[PDB]
Order: sequence, then C-alpha cells, then structure tokens
Amino acid sequence: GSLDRFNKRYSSLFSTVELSEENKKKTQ
Amino acid sequence: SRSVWKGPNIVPLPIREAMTKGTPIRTNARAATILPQFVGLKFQIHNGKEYVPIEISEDMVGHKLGEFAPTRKRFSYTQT
Amino acid sequence: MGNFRFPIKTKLPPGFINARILRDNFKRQQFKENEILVKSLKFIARNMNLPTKLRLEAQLKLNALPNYMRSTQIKNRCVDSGHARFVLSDFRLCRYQFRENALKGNLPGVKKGIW
Amino acid sequence: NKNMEIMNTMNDKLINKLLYKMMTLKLNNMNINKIIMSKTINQHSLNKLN
Amino acid sequence: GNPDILKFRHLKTLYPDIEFVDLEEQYRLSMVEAKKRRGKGAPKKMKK
Amino acid sequence: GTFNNKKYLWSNINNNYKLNYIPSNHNLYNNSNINKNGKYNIKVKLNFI
RNA sequence: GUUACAGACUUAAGCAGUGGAGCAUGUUAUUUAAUUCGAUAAUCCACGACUAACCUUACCAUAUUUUGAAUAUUAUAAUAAUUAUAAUUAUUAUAUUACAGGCGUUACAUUGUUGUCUUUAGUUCGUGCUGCAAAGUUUUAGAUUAAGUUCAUAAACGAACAAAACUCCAUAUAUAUAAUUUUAAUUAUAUAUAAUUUUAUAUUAUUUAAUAUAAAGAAAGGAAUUAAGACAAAUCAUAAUGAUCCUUAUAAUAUGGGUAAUAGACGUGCUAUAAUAAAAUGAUAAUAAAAUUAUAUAAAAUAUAUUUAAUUAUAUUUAAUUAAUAAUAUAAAACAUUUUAAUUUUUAAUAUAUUUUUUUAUUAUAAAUAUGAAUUAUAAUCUGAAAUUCGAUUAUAUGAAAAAAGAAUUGCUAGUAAUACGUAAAUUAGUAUGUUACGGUGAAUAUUCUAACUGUUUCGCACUAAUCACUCAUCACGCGUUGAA
Ligand SMILES: [Mg+2]
Ligand SMILES: [Mg+2]
Ligand SMILES: [Mg+2]
Ligand SMILES: [Mg+2]
Ligand SMILES: [Mg+2]
Ligand SMILES: [Mg+2]
Ligand SMILES: [Mg+2]
Ligand SMILES: [Mg+2]
Ligand SMILES: [Mg+2]
Ligand SMILES: [Mg+2]
Ligand SMILES: [Mg+2]
Ligand SMILES: [Mg+2]
Ligand SMILES: [Mg+2]
Ligand SMILES: [Mg+2]
Ligand SMILES: [Mg+2]
Ligand SMILES: [Mg+2]
Ligand SMILES: [Mg+2]
Ligand SMILES: [Mg+2]
Ligand SMILES: [Mg+2]
Ligand SMILES: [Mg+2]
Ligand SMILES: [Mg+2]
Ligand SMILES: [Mg+2]
Ligand SMILES: [Mg+2]
Ligand SMILES: [Mg+2]
Ligand SMILES: [Mg+2]
Ligand SMILES: [Mg+2]
Ligand SMILES: [Mg+2]
Ligand SMILES: [Mg+2]
Ligand SMILES: [Mg+2]
Ligand SMILES: [Mg+2]
Ligand SMILES: [Mg+2]
Ligand SMILES: [Mg+2]
Ligand SMILES: [Mg+2]
Repeated sequence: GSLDRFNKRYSSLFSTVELSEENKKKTQ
Repeated sequence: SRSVWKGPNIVPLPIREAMTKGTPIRTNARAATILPQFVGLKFQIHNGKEYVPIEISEDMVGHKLGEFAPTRKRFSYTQT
Repeated sequence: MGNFRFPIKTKLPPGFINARILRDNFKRQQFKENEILVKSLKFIARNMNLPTKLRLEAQLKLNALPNYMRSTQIKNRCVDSGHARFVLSDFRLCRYQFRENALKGNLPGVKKGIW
Repeated sequence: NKNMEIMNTMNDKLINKLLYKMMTLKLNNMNINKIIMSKTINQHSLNKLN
Repeated sequence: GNPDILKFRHLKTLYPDIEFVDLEEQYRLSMVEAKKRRGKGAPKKMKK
Repeated sequence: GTFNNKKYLWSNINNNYKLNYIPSNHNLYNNSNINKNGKYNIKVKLNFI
C-alpha cells in the first residue's frame, strides 16, 4: 500500500488540475 | 523536498502526451518523486550512460525515479 | 553562443583570470541579480497558508531556474591564483598563496605565528 | 568591515601591477629606458590614501 | 574585485604622449614570432 | 661583508623581527625574469648595520 | 658483519596504546562508461584535500560553442558623455587575421617552496705557513659543552654563513592609563627593569671544577629560527615559464553519472569488550581558558515529541551585539546520593533485634547482560532549487562481532604522558571519528649491556654514480686466431 501511504502523508496539500499545472511537454 | 510538509519533489515532464498516447518519457531527472498521476506510464530514466526503460510501479508511488536506474555495474573480481 | 560562453555579457574580474574563475564570477553575478526573486519564489513555495496551486507553480519555477541562479553553486576561489581548496575567507586566497603573500607583507596585519 | 579591507588590499595590489607596467618607456623605438621601481607601500589614513 | 580597474590599454587613452611598453605582452609577441619562424606556429583555425 | 648586527650585541637597543621572521636590519627580495632557456631568479639580501 | 667514547625517546624501566572485534578514513588491488590527477622506504597512506549531493572537477555518457578571457591590426554602423544642429572622444555591435586557450607531456628543462639528514654542528673567506703536488694547517696535543663553545697548546691570524644571543609567548616587579556601569583592577596594554642567576662554607681532584650544605632571589619552561651540501627526494594539480604536442579540439557551456564501486591486503583513527567503572540525578545553577559572531551569533518565552516539569530534539519568533558592553555558552571530569548483570555475593513471605537505607533464622528465588551499539525496518525533522546513486538529526523497534588481543610495534621524562575531561575556530547552504587551537585534573618510572643512525675517533680499504660499491669462474650465444690430430 505505497500509493495509499503517499495519499495519507500528502493529504493536506490534496496533490486533473495538478497534472495540467505540472505537465509542460516541450522538454523530453 | 523530503520533509512531509512542502513535499513532494515535483519536476516538469511530458506527462499528458504520454497519457494520451503511449510515448515513453525520457527522464534525466532521477530526483523527481513518483506520483499517483503517473502509474502505468512508461519512463526511460537516465543511468549516467544509457536511458533505462521502466513501467512505473503501482508500489513505486513513494520513491524517486533514480532509485530504479542503477548507475554502477555489479562488482566482480577477476580471480587471477 | 560563439561571442560569449554564458548567456549574459559580464565583465572579466581584474588581475588573475582563469576559466573556472570566469565561470564562478558569472554565476555570482547572476545570483546577485536574481536574489530577491528567488527568495520570493521560495517563500511562495514553502507556505501552508497560501493557495496550493500557486505554491506548486512557484516550486516549478524554482526548479526551472538555471545553473547560474543557484546560491549553493557558488564556490570561494583563490583570487591571486585560481585554486578552490583551503581558501581562507579573510583574505580570498588559497593556502600556499596566502602564506606566500603573508611572508612578503602583502597582508594588512598578518605575520608569523610564534606564540 | 573586513570585506572592505580585503577589497582595498586587492585594489592596491592591482595598482602596483599597473605602476610596474607604466615604469618602462620607449623613445621612438630607439631607446627603452626601464625605470626600476620598488614594491609600492600604500598608507590608508581615514582621510586619504598615499 | 572591481572590474573597472585601470589596464595597460587605457597605462594610451589617458596619456598619448608617453610611449609605454607592456613587457609581458611584448614577450608573448616575441615568442609567437619565434614559433612562426621555426615552423611551430598555431594552425589556421577552421571556420565552416 | 656581514649579516649580523653588533649594535644589538652589546647595548640597550634590541633587534626586532619584521613579520616575526626577518631581522629588522635585513631586507631580502627576489625577482624572476624569463629567459630563452626558461625561468630564473635573482635573490638579493642586504644588511644595513 | 671495526677500536673506544659520546649523543636521544635510541634502548632500558614505566604509563597508555597499535596488532584480535566492529565502524570511520586514506591506500592497494580488482571492477567500471567514468571510478579524475598526483603522493606511494625512512622523508606515501584523515597526505595534496580546513568539509566530493549540484558546484567544486580536472574523469565519463549525451547534447551543443568555434577569435572564443586577452592584446593588436583593418573597416563599416549605432548610442552616450562633453562642447558652442555640427564635432571630439568613449563604448558597443558585425566581421578580420596573428592568436587566445590547454589540470595535455616532461620537477631527469626550470622557478619558488617543501621533506629528510638538521637546532644537527658543521660550512667557507682573505691572508699566512707546510708539502713537487692533489692537499694539509687553521677546523687540535689536553680536556669540556647542548654546541667549530670555551680554556690551554700549537704556523697560524682573523672572517661569514651557521651555534649562542637579540625575537615572540609565559613569569616577577615598577610606571603610565581605565571618572572601577564596555569592569575582569583578582583585569588589559604600552613602556621599562630582571638571570645564559649570584654569593659563601666544606669535601674530592687538580688557581679552578663537580658535589653537598647554606642565604639571596618570583625566578622554572615553551615557540619561532633547522647552515653548507646531498637524496636528478616531493610539486608543471597553488602559480608561473622552457621545450614539445592539441587548435570544430587535448579549447568552451549545459543535463545526468562518477570520484562514495568491493574478493583479499595495508596503514592511520573512533567505539568498544562492565564494578580501582559504567549509567539517573545535582537552579540561591562547584570551578576554566582561548576564540567567533554585517556572506551573522541567535537569548528568552511558546508549541510538539512527552501529563505533570526538567532533560534532549525540532518548530514558532528574533530580545541583545556587529562587541572588554549581547550571543555562541549554567564548561566537563571532579565531588555526593542512587543503580548496576555476571553473582542464592540478590530478591520477598514470615518471624527476628541495642547493625533497622540494616541484621539473623527458615522457606521460595535454576559464557554477551539492565555490557556493546554494528546491521537493518518504519516514521518524522534539518539544510538546500534538488538528499536515488550520495548528506545530518530525532523517535519507535532491530541489538552482529567483541571476553582486553599472536610475531612484532607506536608515542611520551612534567604541567609532559594519561584522561568514558570538556571547550572553541578554519573549511559549509548542510555534514568532523579529521585538522588547528584552548584550558581542567594530573602520574609513573631513569644508564648499564646490544642492534641501528647521526657527529668524534683507531685500524683497514682493490670502493670514487663511493658497498643497491667493486668483483671471480663455469655454462649458454655469435665472430676471429693458434695448437693437437
Ligand atoms: Mg620503549
Ligand atoms: Mg587486520
Ligand atoms: Mg582492528
Ligand atoms: Mg601531472
Ligand atoms: Mg588515487
Ligand atoms: Mg580538460
Ligand atoms: Mg599556448
Ligand atoms: Mg597551468
Ligand atoms: Mg628534482
Ligand atoms: Mg624545485
Ligand atoms: Mg709550494
Ligand atoms: Mg673539526
Ligand atoms: Mg680541513
Ligand atoms: Mg639560535
Ligand atoms: Mg571592577
Ligand atoms: Mg641544509
Ligand atoms: Mg626523481
Ligand atoms: Mg612523481
Ligand atoms: Mg609547464
Ligand atoms: Mg574536452
Ligand atoms: Mg556536469
Ligand atoms: Mg576520496
Ligand atoms: Mg596522517
Ligand atoms: Mg562499562
Ligand atoms: Mg532559548
Ligand atoms: Mg558577553
Ligand atoms: Mg554544573
Ligand atoms: Mg558472542
Ligand atoms: Mg546498552
Ligand atoms: Mg556509552
Ligand atoms: Mg558549498
Ligand atoms: Mg590539555
Ligand atoms: Mg665531537
């Protein structure tokens, strides 16, 4: 349950909108 | 950012295009935390020399990408 | 590009020039230029009170900043020579070079440590 | 402020080199009289350098 | 340091009357000339 | 000549050391010009009673 | 592998260690795309490097720069400062060659510097004199000192560099200064004076020199300085320069990786293996010194870990001070109470009593711990933009080896060693088991025998790149010459 753990201890931030923010496809 | 507050270590990637169409993401980051938003995306993480193909684990969610691309070769001794 | 090593046209430091020195100096200048901005970005990132999207954007921006904006990248070189080991801050000089200068009398108040 | 003192002594050292450079003259590519100079000594009073 | 410091170039600007000699530069030029003479000069740089 | 000073040897005046390693009366220096053959230098050392 | 003295941390005592264990760090080897380069007998191995995440870095993979960091030459054009809409200059731009650049190769081309012989006592100068001369004398009959330093004697007399001395630290005294809130006057700091101590009585050996005794004194150390020569000792990776090689690459920039790889081996350290020794505690806060704080030092106090609170660690937020004024920082061992398995050398149930934080009686209490802290799991925190390779804390678990260590071997004669005594800074954004420094407490021992290695000398010497010297014969390889037959 690594994903579950991640969700638990990054819960206040609430981590889609986040994906859109952090996904510039110029550099690859 | 290790500490739970201010986490995670986020990097810019070509994520959305990979999600749309299976084009592997050639990362030279090695210090980007894996996220739930990319499990089942193909990454090609740098090893110093050669980029290493990995389909990001469902369990890898907590870890860094560089943790799955082992830089040094496995040591041996020439018994002469 | 061709006409300069780094993006911005910076001056050469006076006296002893070296490739490593040149590299360091430029980096220091860029840090000086973009010090306040970096600080502001850092503040925006490390904020529990602010909107999370904004803090994420700030973090991304910080990540995308170049090699020459980084304070941590700066390394104290010797000024007389271009060495970067045992560099004393009170006279920006390398160990041997400092000693050489000290014995000559270049230093303002330095002399043999006799006790 | 020791930073300022360091900057001053650097300046002084740079001026010494400049002075050394100046010291050698030429006369229409006929005679090159090389005036020898000592190492400079810089006296930093509150008012003035000498 | 202070990048604007007096150089040998300027010592011609400030005092044109005095025909100064930069010794290290002159030496370098003499070395270059010697290299040219004995077939050890720098190869001509590629442009492309 | 000589590099010892006899004013300090039998009197109230004492010798003192410049940068705590050069007897005051001494003054040492060198200057290294480059030759055709390579680098060389010329130490000078005077005493001044 | 010599004669006889003299020498000292040389040996001998003595104290503590190394060598066994685990970890740290350097080195080797091997590995690797790269594990950058150098140091590698004494005179390398926490060395260059007073901090390898990126940088630093020099190495590697992939990208991309090509007059580039300079100086000068020759041209077009643009902007700004100054003058009374023009001009003079300064710069910038685009080019243009010579080149620039090179941690590439050679410290067996060099510089400077350093190591070892070496704080060892040697090294020379005139000049004079002896010998045909190389050379010798000086530089030693005789002694002595730490000593070519000092007496004498001497064909010698001086000298310079060394030695000593002047120097610095520390000490004692005096004077000056400090409105005794920057106070520590029990101090700090300038200037002196002071000793390489003096005097006298005796007892041994020859006027003096060692021992002893006495009276006069604060009078007792450490540091720097390490000559000539040598080792073709170390450094071209502090830096510079000769020669040589590279010039779309051996020059330049970015992203990541490496320098942290691990069979065996080798040094240095650190922590240990428990009771002449470890742990809890100790607020009218037992007692220091030295040094740092405008690229900062961070006090008090609140919050969480943690029901009290203290401790320790973070966070919150900056009071004070850029400093004899505030902070880093209530020094720590010490000393005192408590506890401590191995240990039925203790505990707890009864009685017991003029050992009561205890005694006696009778019952039950049956080779790594309540030593050590390697290794690992999870959670947090710190620095930084970034902690995966690869950093530092804290918590909850985990609890290897190790039972004072073989041949051998290291340091140290006094405020020295020792110390489970702590403190500071340099290098950092961040990390010391390292380095450089400070105080605290504070000993044990002692010279006669032998190896070595420096200076002295005797004898020897076929050695002179000086014993890693020189050097003898067979056998083996080729090319001659002359015998025997
Ligand atoms: Mg011994
Ligand atoms: Mg061993
Ligand atoms: Mg061991
Ligand atoms: Mg080299
Ligand atoms: Mg190496
Ligand atoms: Mg290179
Ligand atoms: Mg060149
Ligand atoms: Mg160089
Ligand atoms: Mg050599
Ligand atoms: Mg040398
Ligand atoms: Mg004769
Ligand atoms: Mg002699
Ligand atoms: Mg002689
Ligand atoms: Mg001396
Ligand atoms: Mg007072
Ligand atoms: Mg010598
Ligand atoms: Mg050699
Ligand atoms: Mg070498
Ligand atoms: Mg060179
Ligand atoms: Mg290259
Ligand atoms: Mg890089
Ligand atoms: Mg290393
Ligand atoms: Mg060492
Ligand atoms: Mg114990
Ligand atoms: Mg506090
Ligand atoms: Mg204070
Ligand atoms: Mg206390
Ligand atoms: Mg065991
Ligand atoms: Mg324990
Ligand atoms: Mg302990
Ligand atoms: Mg740094
Ligand atoms: Mg001590
Ligand atoms: Mg002798």
